[PDB]
Amino acid sequence: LQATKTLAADVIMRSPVSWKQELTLDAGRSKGASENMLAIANGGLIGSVSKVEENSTIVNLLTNTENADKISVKIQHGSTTIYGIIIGYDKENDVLKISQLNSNSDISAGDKVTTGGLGNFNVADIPVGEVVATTHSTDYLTREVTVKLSADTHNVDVIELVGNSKLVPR
Repeated sequence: LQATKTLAADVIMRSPVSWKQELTLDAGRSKGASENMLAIANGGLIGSVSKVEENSTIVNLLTNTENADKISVKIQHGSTTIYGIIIGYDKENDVLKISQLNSNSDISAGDKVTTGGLGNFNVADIPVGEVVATTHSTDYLTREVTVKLSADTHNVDVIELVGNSKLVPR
């Protein structure tokens, strides 16, 4: 069970370059934007807050080639859950990349991926997408998962920021 705080704001800038995909929203700290927040559109995860200013917020999109934000995700495979982190996006195969998996459970195409709530972006259960496949599948530590995103920001002009409202989740 979870408690969240949210803030919906207009998109006022969108980067036109593939090498830094981001949006600027017309709210920030003065209206409650926080650095733990994730960003949603169309019911699903579209990015993470990368900077909060007094009256604006920059959101780093999930379609960036490399992603340093260590966004926690989890994958449901029947009755087991596998945690990992988002590490980037393959623009030529149109899939999100996840690694640092906490399990050697089987992972199958169609398995649902949601936010995990660990680390800095500590809000769980936001839809991310569905598994396409795994690669490096027999590696001791470095199995990776590719995921088809269920949401994007195409023709979206309002984004919802969401953060955990509990002081110390535990």
